[PDB]
Amino acid sequence: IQVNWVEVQFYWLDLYGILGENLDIQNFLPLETSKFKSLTSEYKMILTIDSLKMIKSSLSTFLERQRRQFPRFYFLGNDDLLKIIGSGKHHDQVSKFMKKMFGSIESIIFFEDSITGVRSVEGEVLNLNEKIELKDSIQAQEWLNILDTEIKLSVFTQFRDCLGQLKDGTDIEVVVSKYIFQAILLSAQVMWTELVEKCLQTNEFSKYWKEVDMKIKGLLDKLNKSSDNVKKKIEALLVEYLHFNNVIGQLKNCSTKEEARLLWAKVQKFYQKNDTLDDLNSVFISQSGYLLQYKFEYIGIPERLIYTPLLLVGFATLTDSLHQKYGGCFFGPAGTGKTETVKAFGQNLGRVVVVFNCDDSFDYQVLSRLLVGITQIGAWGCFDEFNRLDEKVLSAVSANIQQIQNGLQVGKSHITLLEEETPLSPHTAVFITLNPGYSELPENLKKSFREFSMKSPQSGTIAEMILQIMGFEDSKSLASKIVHFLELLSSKCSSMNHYHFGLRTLKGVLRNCSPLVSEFGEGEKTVVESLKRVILPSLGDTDELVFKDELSKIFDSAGTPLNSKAIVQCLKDAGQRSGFSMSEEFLKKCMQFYYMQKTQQALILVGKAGCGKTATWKTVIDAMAIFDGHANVVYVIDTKVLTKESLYGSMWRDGLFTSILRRVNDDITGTFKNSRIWVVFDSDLDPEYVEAMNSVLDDNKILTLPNGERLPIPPNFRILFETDNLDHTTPATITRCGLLWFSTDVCSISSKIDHLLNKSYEAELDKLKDLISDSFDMASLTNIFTCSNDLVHILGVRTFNKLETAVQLAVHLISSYRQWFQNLDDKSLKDVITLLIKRSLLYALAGDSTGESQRAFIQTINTYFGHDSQELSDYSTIVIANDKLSFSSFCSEIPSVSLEAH
Amino acid sequence: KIFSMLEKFGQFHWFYGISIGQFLSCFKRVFIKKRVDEILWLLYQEVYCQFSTALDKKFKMIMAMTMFCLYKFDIESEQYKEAVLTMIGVLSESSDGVPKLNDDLRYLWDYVTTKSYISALNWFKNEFFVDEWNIADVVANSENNYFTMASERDVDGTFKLIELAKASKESLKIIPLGSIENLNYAQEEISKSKIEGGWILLQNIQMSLSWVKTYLHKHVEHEKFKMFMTCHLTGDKLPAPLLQRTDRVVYEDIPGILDTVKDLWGSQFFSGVWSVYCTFLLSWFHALITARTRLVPHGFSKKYYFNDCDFQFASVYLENVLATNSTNNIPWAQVRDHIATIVYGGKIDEEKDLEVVAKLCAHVFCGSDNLQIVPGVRIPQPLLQQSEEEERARLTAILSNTIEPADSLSSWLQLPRESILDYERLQAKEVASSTEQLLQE
Amino acid sequence: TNYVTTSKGLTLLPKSDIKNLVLFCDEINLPKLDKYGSQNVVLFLRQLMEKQGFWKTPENKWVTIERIHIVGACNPP
Ligand SMILES: Nc1ncnc2c1ncn2[C@@H]1O[C@H](COP(=O)(O)OP(=O)(O)OP(=O)(O)O)[C@@H](O)[C@H]1O
Ligand SMILES: Nc1ncnc2c1ncn2[C@@H]1O[C@H](COP(=O)(O)OP(=O)(O)O)[C@@H](O)[C@H]1O
Ligand SMILES: [Mg+2]
Ligand SMILES: [Mg+2]
Repeated sequence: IQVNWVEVQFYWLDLYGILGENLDIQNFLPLETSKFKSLTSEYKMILTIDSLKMIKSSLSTFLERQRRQFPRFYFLGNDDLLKIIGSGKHHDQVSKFMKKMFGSIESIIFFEDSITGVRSVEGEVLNLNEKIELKDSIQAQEWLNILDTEIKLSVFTQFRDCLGQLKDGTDIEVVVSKYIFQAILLSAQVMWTELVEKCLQTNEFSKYWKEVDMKIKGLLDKLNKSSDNVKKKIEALLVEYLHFNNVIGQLKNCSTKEEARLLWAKVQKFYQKNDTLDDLNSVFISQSGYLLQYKFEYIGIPERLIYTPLLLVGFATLTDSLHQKYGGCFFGPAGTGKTETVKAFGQNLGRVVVVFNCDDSFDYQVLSRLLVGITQIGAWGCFDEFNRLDEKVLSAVSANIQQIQNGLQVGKSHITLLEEETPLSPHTAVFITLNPGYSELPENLKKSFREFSMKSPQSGTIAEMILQIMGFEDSKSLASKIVHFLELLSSKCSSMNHYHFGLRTLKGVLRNCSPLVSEFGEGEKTVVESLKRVILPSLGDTDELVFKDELSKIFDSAGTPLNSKAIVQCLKDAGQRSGFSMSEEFLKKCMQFYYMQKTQQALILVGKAGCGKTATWKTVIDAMAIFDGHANVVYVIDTKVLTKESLYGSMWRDGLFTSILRRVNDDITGTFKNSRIWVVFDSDLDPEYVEAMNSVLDDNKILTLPNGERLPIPPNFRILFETDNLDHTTPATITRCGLLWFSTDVCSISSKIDHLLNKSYEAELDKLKDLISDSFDMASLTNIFTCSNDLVHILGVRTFNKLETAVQLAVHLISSYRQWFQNLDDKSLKDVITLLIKRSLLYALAGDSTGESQRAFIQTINTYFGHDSQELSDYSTIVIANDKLSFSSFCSEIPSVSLEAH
Repeated sequence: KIFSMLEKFGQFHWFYGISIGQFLSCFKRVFIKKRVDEILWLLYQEVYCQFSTALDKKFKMIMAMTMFCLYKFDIESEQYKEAVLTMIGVLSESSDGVPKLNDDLRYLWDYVTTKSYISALNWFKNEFFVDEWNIADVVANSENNYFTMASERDVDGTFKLIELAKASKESLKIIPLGSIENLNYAQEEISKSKIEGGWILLQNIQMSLSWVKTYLHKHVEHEKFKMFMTCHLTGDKLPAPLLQRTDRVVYEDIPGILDTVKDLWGSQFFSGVWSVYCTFLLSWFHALITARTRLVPHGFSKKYYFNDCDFQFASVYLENVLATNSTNNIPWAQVRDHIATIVYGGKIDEEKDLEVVAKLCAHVFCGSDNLQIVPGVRIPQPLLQQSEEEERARLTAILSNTIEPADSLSSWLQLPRESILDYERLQAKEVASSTEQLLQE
Repeated sequence: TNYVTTSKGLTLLPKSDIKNLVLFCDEINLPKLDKYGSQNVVLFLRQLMEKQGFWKTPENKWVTIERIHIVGACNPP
């Protein structure tokens, strides 16, 4: 009962920290507190865990009131919320786990036991308007709400003094290095709206177009020599400065004032109220005549979407839907950018949209829990892929948002959602994205929702603006070339499952173009070479032919080879070290894997069974160790051999991957600080084994455990994958991880035979090796293997994969006669060698076939090895006499048997 | 034979399943009303008159033509059968040939030869079957107290039942469904009306289908008490025992465009003069696009549903545009773009249909000096010195003065006559093909 | 088999010192595919037959196998 006693002790200590230490909270459930006190007294005097669980279940109303004090703390699970509540004086585990309440906010920079600033997930720092005193006796919720109000007012006052600095005439290069991205972004939006309105009061647009052009050039010139977080801020702000340039250029080209008024009404406009006494509600947004309220919530420096006209149309329809308190709905084919449109609309209003990824794993309870949380906070809830739920939970969730929207339209103060009365914030909105064509919105939801079918995004404009931000001098024509090439590839290549030539692939191309500029430069060559590095490995053979043809046709560059002779030499050194032979295709696959692992962390290697995946990545590992002089630590972990509890952990015993990650993170001996650590998942790809580690695959590079631990992953901790099929792999992970495809074996028959012979030798000796290698002549072997390929084999295995037996048996048989090789002639030795090789080829190639086919293959072997060689009879064998070996049959080996009756 | 035909009808759609006892009671109705040839003729008439109202218009025509074919096959000779089969073959474009010649046959020849597909399809109904049953005749001459009524979207028979509220002088209690509060309200009112009587209507039971699986299955001769259930023909499948225990009715949409304009204009109670004019133009545009929607292969590419929510959204947008304009310079391009792109064209995924909506908006919301809105009526712009009530009187007068022509599906909706002729050809072809597939088996 | 620690970390050894061991597996076709089209048993045997060892579940250590053989008889699929 030791585990039960430990659990009772932990529960009693946690509940004492939650309720016993703090007063004026025991008046809600006096019976429950009395029962807890009696249980604590019994535990001190001394299975008692069921009663504590029942008490904590009956204390949900007190927990509900505690969550009602600060609803952001509602977002965490019950266990982690109790962990925070129990630590009422340490002020720990609060700042490390608020990314799930505040969305894009990670940690708190607190000094001298007081709040100084806050740190987002992307790394941006916000300094508060004033410090907040932190004391042990102060409860978590009070200072949490104080910090929330403080950061909102700090964002507001940073916006205000950014507006003051910009209206004073100061340059943007001095203010972009001081305050957060949100403040400078909103100040720029307000100033741009005012300036365009002042220019619309007249008929001139050229001089402010030139001013914002010089501003864009100034941001680029500050960008090219800035720090990483400042680079992120400048890129994110350059997105909207290019948008403002586009808007002003469109307004300048208008023939009449009607077109100018139309285009100005279509785009989003930002206004500030200069007379209201309120602070957070002093800035609104006009779009198509409709008004929306800025929330001044912190967002950080996110991935800013490029403002295409269809994005503004989505903004306009979402504003039109929210003007009359209707829900939002987007539907269409996957890849049109619906969820990102909702997120960009939310973060363009300075607020964070809570995203629910709808799936079969998401049950009714958690969905309704998050829904009542977001309707008691006032946040915006976006349901991604809503059509991925079972009928009962679909109906329940549909009724829930139906009554939420019914309360929102009628202006109800409170809502009886989920059979409890809850506050209904008037700023709560619900959006739904759908992927139909494989259902659709239910009738109750469709009576109070606005469905919008957003089209495929303008890939030309998006690619052009991304290239312009990246500094390419020829951006429009190059982006048109890239999108036309991707369209040609999607129209001409085969309809493979893993092929993806959408906007995600194009943005991956443009992201991978960034490390390559230091060795190729801002030009078409960088685009061509990154396009090769990220598109070529995933295609077949004829698909690579088509890729090369349209690459030489569309793009003007012919693909000059780079300087990589040293790495090729190290590769050949590793190949001759391990016995591998370097064909052109094996070298191609090795270089593709090497270039893919230069940038992408998680690699997938896909091909037929025994096509050469392990040899490819092991040869690359050896070559890189020789090239860099850097250590290797390889953990070959089969995915499907170990179960989910054993691979990661069961609620606490650490799983294998979690244990090795903790061991490499701790680094007690310091060996891992100067080594490259590799995990090879040499098994089938499982959704339940990969989707359990999404947070490792993305840019977060953090492993999340069931108990809540967040383990960092080092940059050299490179994951590999080794499967044979991709029919059970999600398209998200395919696009997330690098993908290498083995369309054809990386060997010849003779090369594999030579490697197997060398491995068997390593596992008169030189004369024997020469005789064995010379007897395996290629001219007869190729013909005899083509002949064996036409046979019928049970459990059909490729003849290539059969080679691992044919060599390994044959030499061993010769090894079995290593004591009978100094007492015979050369002709007898050659006959014995030929007979043993014939027997091994028989029982490796045709050994999985019928007796008649085995005899036919015996005849074929005897004809293809010539009549000069010793004929392998159908029942021949080699026996050992008292002095020398001899050739005989199995007829003399048969012992007569006598059996009794019973 | 008739019951085999009706079973084949019910095999196509879940709403048309017929029970044997229904047919036997229908046969008893023949002797109820007030020699073997007359009994057979009354059998055909009574079966059609009772079981037509549970079928949509296409299946009404298919059923009528199949009963006419069966009766004339038994009664008339072989030459009549060959002639009728040639008419069906040329209607379905399967067999060609002149009839072997009877006024009815030569009138049918005139209908088929002059490409009058609707007249050729309705000739059977006009000639053979005499009595026609509306909603009131179905509800009055039925011993069942529970009625299920189904229809397509963009139409609802509920107001018709409100009309029936004045037919029998009974109060109708309309219950919306979709929420737990509405579910409890519906259960309480059902338990009240099962004792105290009164007509109860349930609006769009479909999204409460699971609750239909829970309550009505456990719930299914009071005075002045009849329960009406309204669902959708295109919705989810209703339970079979619920459908068999309730009398099934199908309600059919109006054939007029001007009636839709008048119906929309009679519900706009207010705003100045320009708001009234914009609401009138919006009612006209909504009626025109909703009339064009029903011609699914030609008027559009798919079957969209522009309900009254789109009208409310567009009216709100026009009110907001007119409110924020003090110079009386209406941005016609702005409202055209927001209506053809965001309000009406938002749900449309195709490009040709979006171009159709854009062209309709450009024709309607052009804001010219005089808007010839159809080939019939031209609307002049409002003057600057008129009251709003005078404007409502003027617009009501100009709606009452105009007359809907017989070719309103072509002139008013701006479609070529060839498209309408091809649509009628496809409709008659599908009717005759279904009837052929019934008759050969 | 016995767990010994002599060289190269842990090692699984046959109880006998001279005779090798053979892992007989009757009807290797009978283990069933999971919901995602894979058999745990044959991948375990592939790990034993190719990598010469296995990863243990409860304390995550690599066991090396040196003289244990694997045979199996099965009907056609
Ligand atoms: N360059 C080469 N020259 C000769 N033989 C080679 C070469 N590359 C690979 N091979 C042979 O290919 C064989 C296939 O084994 P390998 O470890 O590459 O398989 P794999 O790709 O991991 O297969 P699977 O995972 O489907 O079992 C090796 O045993 C090796 O003998
Ligand atoms: N205007 C835009 N600017 C930049 N990227 C965009 C834009 N619109 C869409 N994208 C990109 O398209 C990609 C595909 O979006 P996706 O996640 O498939 O949306 P959904 O799942 O709703 O179809 C996203 O990664 C996004 O980066
Ligand atoms: Mg999405
Ligand atoms: Mg492998």
